[PDB]
Amino acid sequence: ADQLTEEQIAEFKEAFSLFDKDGDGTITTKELGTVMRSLGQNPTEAELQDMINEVDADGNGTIDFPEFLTMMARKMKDTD
Amino acid sequence: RAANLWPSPLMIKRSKKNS
Ligand SMILES: [Ca+2]
Ligand SMILES: [Ca+2]
Repeated sequence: ADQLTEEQIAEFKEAFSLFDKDGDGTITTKELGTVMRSLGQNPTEAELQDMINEVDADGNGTIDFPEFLTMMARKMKDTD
Repeated sequence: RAANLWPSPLMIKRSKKNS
């Protein structure tokens, strides 16, 4: 079977390699804003707060591997 | 939504992975 895949999963691990620079392997307000900051201007703290609150359903503002595995997989049927 | 604004930076990551 397709036991040894490592096709798409290789790109998930890349997130904790290109997105985070602290060596934590988690997505917080810091990594969420740093990319936008050098992509299309950084929003206000309030806007950033709401953004991480709109993703972190656990209530800590941090996404680990187990969370990321579901976050970057449960795509909606509608595209923005 | 964050679930879209998250995929966006990831798309940038994909671009970096290519570049
Ligand atoms: Ca970090
Ligand atoms: Ca979380």
